[PDB]
Amino acid sequence: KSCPSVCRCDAGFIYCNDRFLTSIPTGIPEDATTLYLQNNQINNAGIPSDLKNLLKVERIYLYHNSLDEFPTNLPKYVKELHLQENNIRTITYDSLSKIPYLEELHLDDNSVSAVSIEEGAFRDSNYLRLLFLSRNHLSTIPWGLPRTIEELRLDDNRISTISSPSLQGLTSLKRLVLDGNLLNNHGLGDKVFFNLVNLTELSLVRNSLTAAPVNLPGTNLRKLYLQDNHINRVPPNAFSYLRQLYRLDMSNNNLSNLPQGIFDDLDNITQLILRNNPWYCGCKMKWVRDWLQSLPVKVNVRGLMCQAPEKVRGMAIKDLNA
Amino acid sequence: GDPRECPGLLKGVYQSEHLFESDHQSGAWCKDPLQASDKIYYMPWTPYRTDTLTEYSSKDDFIAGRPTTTYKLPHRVDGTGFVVYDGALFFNKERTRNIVKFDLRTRIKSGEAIIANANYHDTSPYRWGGKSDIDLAVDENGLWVIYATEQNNGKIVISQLNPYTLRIEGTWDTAYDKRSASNAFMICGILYVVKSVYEDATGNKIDYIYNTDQSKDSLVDVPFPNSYQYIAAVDYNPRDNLLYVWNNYHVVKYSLDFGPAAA
Ligand SMILES: *[C@@H]1O[C@H](CO)[C@@H](O)[C@H](O)[C@H]1NC(C)=O
Ligand SMILES: *[C@@H]1O[C@H](CO)[C@@H](O)[C@H](O)[C@H]1NC(C)=O
Ligand code: NA
Ligand code: NA
Ligand code: NA
Repeated sequence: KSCPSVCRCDAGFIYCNDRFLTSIPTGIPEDATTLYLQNNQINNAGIPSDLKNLLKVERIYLYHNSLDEFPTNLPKYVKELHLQENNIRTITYDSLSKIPYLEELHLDDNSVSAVSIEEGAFRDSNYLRLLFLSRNHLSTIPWGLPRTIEELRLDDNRISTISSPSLQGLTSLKRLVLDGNLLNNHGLGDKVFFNLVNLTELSLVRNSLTAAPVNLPGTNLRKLYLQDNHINRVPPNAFSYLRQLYRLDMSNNNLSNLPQGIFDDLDNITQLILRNNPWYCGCKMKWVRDWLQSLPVKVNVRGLMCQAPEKVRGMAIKDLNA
Repeated sequence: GDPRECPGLLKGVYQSEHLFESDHQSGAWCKDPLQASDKIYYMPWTPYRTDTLTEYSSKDDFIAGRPTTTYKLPHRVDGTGFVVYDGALFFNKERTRNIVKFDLRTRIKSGEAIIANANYHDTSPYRWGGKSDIDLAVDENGLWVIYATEQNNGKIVISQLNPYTLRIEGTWDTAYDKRSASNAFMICGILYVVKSVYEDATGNKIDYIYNTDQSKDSLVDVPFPNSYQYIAAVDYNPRDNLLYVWNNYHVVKYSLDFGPAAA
């Protein structure tokens, strides 16, 4: 059991964190399982070639370091790579291929863009399930994302358009987060989400959505987050075929009408959250009262109250006569 | 019932109440000892996604799954270490060594503080992981934080925290390797450290105490209940002298037996 004189080693956990390191010290034992290298000044030239031979390392924590390209010379069997808060710009096939067993990649707070990711970079990442790209320089969703991805976070980027090929064939994806990007209804491509058979959660919070998107996948969708947009209307087919949808949330949106029957396909809608919406209460909303009176006991609905006209502003919709 | 009067030195721990089985293996729950009403606060642990605090107005509502409100937090949370104290939530902000204070009446972050040199984000968690590196605790003496540093070779460090300025008021290094502990809690300024079996060290007991009044520590052996073999949270409440425990999806409370106090 050797240990770098600068580090602390305990039963496979290698603590080299917060130690003003510009390179990884010599002397990490070959039974190392977890490398704590966070809160250092390590750059790519600081990662020695010998590191690749630490065959038992499954997790590397390299967040808050000085990497400006995807790290190379990594232990071959590493499964979890935490790279948040580096200056990483570019991802290449050579770097990704060298760690074929990677399951979890956290790249939050880096400078990755679509053009920076080499074409086919992920072709050999046949085990990658979790990819976090929050707070990067993405303008679009990269093409060629591994077909095995289950969770994809692209929040707080500058995404403007989504191409159907980019999400095409991501049949295992169940969680997609697109919060805080520059997406318009115009930006969403036709049927971009349609073929996400396994998708369970779709989050579009804090985008610039004006109308609820359409052609959402129903086979598996259970949660859809549209809160904190400016959605004035619900197209008649916005919730068509969403037979598994469990929670739907359009709080904090400019909803004044709900056309009759938009929830007709919501067979499983357990929690429906419609608070913080400017509900106009007139002829067109009479159905709501009845639909809420006939609403099943298990279903929990909240947030439906009149704001216009002035006379009945603030009065619960499910109670008004006319 | 007096949350500022020391009940003594802990001598025994007993299962008291089994409330229900959560849908999440790990999490924490508690009451606010400086709050007159019987509110319950609930935060299941969901990796990479823990960002809400749920509030129930009664035990019946809690068991029925009927929240009074849910608080959307301004940042994600690491681990199961949160507390609620005089109407504020305190929690470890995800992938930081910082405590955030979030006022519940106004739903606004009212403070943040750095816990100097604390390891964080699955570096010195309790034994089950879950980014449980930093654990808050309330007792008769006030607000505490339980963590580890590399200066103390990964062993538990205790700091007393000012609940309004968020400045460390005192710091003590213990002799106990934090990752070896299942959990820990404070009573009367004494740290009690739990060792227990996990489903996947054959003893379930409090095997170590550190007394911050004296800066003195010792080995002990107080049997500690562990029916489900996955302790994710242990929170002491100085108002009712109970432990609020989350064990392998089970939300339960443990009663305590005390003997004459230490210095
Ligand atoms: C989609 O999810 C189901 C869940 O039952 C899983 O069995 C299936 O493998 C997933 N799709 C693919 C292509 O793996
Ligand atoms: C949910 O939808 C399924 C069809 O996919 C249906 O069989 C079921 O009855 C629905 N849930 C409820 C509670 O009715
Ligand atoms: Na007391
Ligand atoms: Na706690
Ligand atoms: Na605790």
